[PDB]
Amino acid sequence: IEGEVVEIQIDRSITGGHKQGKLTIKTTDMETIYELGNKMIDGLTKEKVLAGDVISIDKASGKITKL
Amino acid sequence: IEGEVVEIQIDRSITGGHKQGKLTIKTTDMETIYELGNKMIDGLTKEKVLAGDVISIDKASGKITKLGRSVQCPEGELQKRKTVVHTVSLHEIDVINSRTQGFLALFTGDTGEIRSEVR
Amino acid sequence: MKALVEEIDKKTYNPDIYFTSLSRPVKRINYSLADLEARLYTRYTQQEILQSDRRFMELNTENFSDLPNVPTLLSDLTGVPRDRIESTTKPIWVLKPETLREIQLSYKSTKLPKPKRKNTNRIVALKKVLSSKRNLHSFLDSALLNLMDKNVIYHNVYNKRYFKVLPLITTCSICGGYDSISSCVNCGNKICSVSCFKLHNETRCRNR
Amino acid sequence: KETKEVYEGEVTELTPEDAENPLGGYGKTISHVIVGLKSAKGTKTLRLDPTIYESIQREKVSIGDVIYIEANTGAVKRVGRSDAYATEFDLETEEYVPLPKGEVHKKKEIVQDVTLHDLDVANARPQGGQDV
Amino acid sequence: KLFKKNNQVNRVDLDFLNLVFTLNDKDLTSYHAEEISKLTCVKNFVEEVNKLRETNKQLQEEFGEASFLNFQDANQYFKYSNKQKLEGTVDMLNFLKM
Amino acid sequence: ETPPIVIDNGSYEIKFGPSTNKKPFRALNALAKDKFGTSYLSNHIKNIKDISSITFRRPHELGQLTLWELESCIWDYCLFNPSEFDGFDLKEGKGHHLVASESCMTLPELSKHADQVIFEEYEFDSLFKSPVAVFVPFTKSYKGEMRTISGKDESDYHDFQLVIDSGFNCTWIIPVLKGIPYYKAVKKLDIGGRFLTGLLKETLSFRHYNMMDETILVNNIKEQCLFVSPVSYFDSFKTKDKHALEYVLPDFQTSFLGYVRNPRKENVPLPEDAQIITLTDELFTIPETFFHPEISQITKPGIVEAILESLSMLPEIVRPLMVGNIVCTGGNFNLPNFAQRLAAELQRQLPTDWTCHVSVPEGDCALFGWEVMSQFAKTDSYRKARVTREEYYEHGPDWCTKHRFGYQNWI
Ligand SMILES: Nc1ncnc2c1ncn2[C@@H]1O[C@H](COP(=O)(O)OP(=O)(O)O)[C@@H](O)[C@H]1O
Ligand code: BEF
Ligand SMILES: [Mg+2]
Ligand SMILES: [Zn+2]
Ligand SMILES: [Zn+2]
Repeated sequence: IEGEVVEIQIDRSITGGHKQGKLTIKTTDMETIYELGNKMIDGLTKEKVLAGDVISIDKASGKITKL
Repeated sequence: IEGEVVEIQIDRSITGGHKQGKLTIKTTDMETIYELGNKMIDGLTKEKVLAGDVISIDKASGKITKLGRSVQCPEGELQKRKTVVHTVSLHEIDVINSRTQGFLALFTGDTGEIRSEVR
Repeated sequence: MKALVEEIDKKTYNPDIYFTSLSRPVKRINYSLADLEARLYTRYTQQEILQSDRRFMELNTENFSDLPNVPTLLSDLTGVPRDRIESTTKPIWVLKPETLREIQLSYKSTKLPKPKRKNTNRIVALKKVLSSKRNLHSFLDSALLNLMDKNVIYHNVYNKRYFKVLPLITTCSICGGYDSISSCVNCGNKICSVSCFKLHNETRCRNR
Repeated sequence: KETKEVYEGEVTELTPEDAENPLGGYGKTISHVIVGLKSAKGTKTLRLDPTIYESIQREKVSIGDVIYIEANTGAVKRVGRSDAYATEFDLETEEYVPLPKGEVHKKKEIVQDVTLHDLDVANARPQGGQDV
Repeated sequence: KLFKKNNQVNRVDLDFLNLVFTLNDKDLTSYHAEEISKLTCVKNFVEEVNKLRETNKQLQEEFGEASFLNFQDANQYFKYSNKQKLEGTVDMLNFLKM
Repeated sequence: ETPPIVIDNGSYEIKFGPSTNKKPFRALNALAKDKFGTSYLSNHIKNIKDISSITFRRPHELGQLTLWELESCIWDYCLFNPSEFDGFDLKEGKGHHLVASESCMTLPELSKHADQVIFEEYEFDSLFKSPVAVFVPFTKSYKGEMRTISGKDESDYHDFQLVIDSGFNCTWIIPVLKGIPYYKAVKKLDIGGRFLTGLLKETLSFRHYNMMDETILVNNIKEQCLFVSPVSYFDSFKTKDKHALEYVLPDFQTSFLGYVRNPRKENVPLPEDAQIITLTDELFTIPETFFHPEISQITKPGIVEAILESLSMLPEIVRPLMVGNIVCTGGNFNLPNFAQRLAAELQRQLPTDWTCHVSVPEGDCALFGWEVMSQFAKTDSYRKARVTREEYYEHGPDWCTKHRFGYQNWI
């Protein structure tokens, strides 16, 4: 799953501790919104992404790769 | 510079100054005080130095050399002009430039077929 | 070489401070009561500023005769009390009617005047201006000049922000050498060579 | 033949800029760092991303040191302290370097000729990596 | 130290040109490399260069004969501004090319 | 009188002459009396015999002139001595027109005194007085020999012109726009001929016996064998042994004034019993106070700080334009390589996009300024600028110095 990310929001203050944040991924033809779990947040904290970047996520192992 | 050292004072950091250090080196002809700008303070604190012993300070290299205790006598001006001449063979130069630490191979003998482009 | 184990006393040793030390041997004592009471009761400070400007104004003078009159003018310009700065800071007429007639005879060699006089108030003001004999100080403390005008003329033309941009330069106090700089033990003056140190000791080492 | 551009000169000032918006994606980081460079022909200011700032911080450079910035690889090396501060202290371990020529930023190319055997040796014996 | 005489005049990094590829396998995969080669951001710098050079040529044909001239720009609030704008846009186009 | 007279009131020297004349007539502004009490006129000072102990008295104080009678006497001597100055002769000056140069920050009291004196005592028909800075933008009206120095490189009048001067009294930094100086951004420096002369006297007294009682000899030494550092203080210090000069003090029995002996040349092989003083460090140390005041143990900012402050006070729109047109005037700039070093130092602190340009006249700068105001008088704008006597009579004496020739009007 490869696509530029629009923006990432995490509720670090409303609940705190992987409050199931959401991020939007945009392609030239399509764009959707995904729900992210605790392990997603933990993995995304490493290799921090500040949106506006093209990344590819692995469907099987959930590996974060910054293109 | 070199000579008998009679006074060394070193202070910790304050908002007024990061590091203030004064030392007094006395020779047969001279005795004055220099100002230590942090780095030489760290160098002098690296090894224990006691007043009254003959030491030599190389300003360019920033290293400390102790010539003994006052056994010897001073001679004159602290700072003097001199040149140091080194005799080195071509093989030693090749070995030094052939490795990360080549000068050790000068003694261990593990140079191991220095490359021709190096020569 | 380096000693791996060193004896250390807890209350004595402190990494913050490192200190080492070694006809009749007697230290120097200042016997000036004024200096002693000054010490007891008390980017450069105002004292250094005052000393520097006093030295600058003394050097700016062209004649020895005007030297004692300089501090009064300096105090008037700076606004500090005159006698106070004169006492606290240690340093380091023009017209005569007979001289007037002498200069008359001096340039009487060639002159082409056209004398003509009428009794008017403007002529009275002209005579008053021509025969003035008023020092610049007399004009300075005169109430004719507005305080704002004086502030603009004196305290406004001087720059205020850029105190210093170029790097500081320190040289030998005697010969101007820079490669070897060594502060004097007593008076703290920077010295370079043997001859310079010897010349400083007896002449310029006032605090010695 | 390859073309490289280099920013060099004495460090006048450096200033980290921290954005006030957490944005959720990070805890604390500097948005950019502004550094001014001075040389004989003139002075210039620069805006650097956090990577170059981390590199120069690792280089342990304060105000008054002549540095060397490579635009291609982001390489940062400290040439030394400018000779203008030679008289700052009576003695100093650090050597002093004269202020560089050129305004701040220079463009140049290198026509170094290298045989293929050196390429093979470099490929077989890499020099990179900070690993033990 | 004596042997570390300046070499940047006649040296090449040799890693910027991708001649040390032997260590690329430690962190890069084949498909990501192929995608990153396919997804080059080229033809965008060309568009920006064209969009800047349009105004550059407009300003040129307008006043560039005497804009960059030192004598004309010595005492002129408008000609000097035009010259400095031309220098600035030239610098941006060169930086974009680099 | 169609051709006006050109007068330059200077603290050290007075430059006067008709607009038709190409060069001004040099005349000092001071009265010298020997120890015995014999006083000599300014122009006769060079004709005296003894230069050992001289007391100098001049109307010009550090700020302005306060003793007007002495100035009037000097002006009468300089204006009504046709034998003293060849060709020149002033009978009455009723119909003559006068253009005068005064201090840019003269006190209003002394300004009105000057106006009254010149208008009534001399009976001048028309007058236009202004600081020397105002006349400089008019150099574009004529073609002359002008040298230019680039820091980056290794009507008729012009609106944009930054004028910097270093006179005997002090040093001023004046930004001028549209021919009207920007008095708010004007910066001054206390460095002047007096400071340099006194510093040379003190340095020589430290390195030799005491000559602070002697001022003419020290002034001649400074004007003869003083130069600024070509590159930096350290470079001059390292080669100071090569750059060594020896001055032979004059002997009252033989020579009134001494001469400089250079060891390199052999064209002066005659021995002389009189002693010779060698000068190595003082040749460039004294001029270095302009850039590094710390050498002279003073806390003054310096020339570059003053220039930066003046530029900062100016609006940002015209800041780059000012440094593109910089001209140097004054007798202190006659020292060699001063202009190029100044340009390099100022360009070093300037941003890269801004280019430093410095223009410097050849020869003495005082004569250049005199010719400058002469050319301004020749200009048609002077006719509209000059003020008639009848208008001054109609108005109050303070109105002229508060409206036309007063800096407060332009504040
Ligand atoms: N040949 C020379 N070399 C060096 N300095 C000189 C020379 N001639 C004059 N000067 C200096 O220039 C100054 C003259 O300043 P000047 O322009 O007369 O000021 P003002 O016009 O206010 O009287 C003197 O102080 C003198 O020291
Ligand atoms: F007032 Be000065 F000496 F030009
Ligand atoms: Mg003057
Ligand atoms: Zn010395
Ligand atoms: Zn001392």
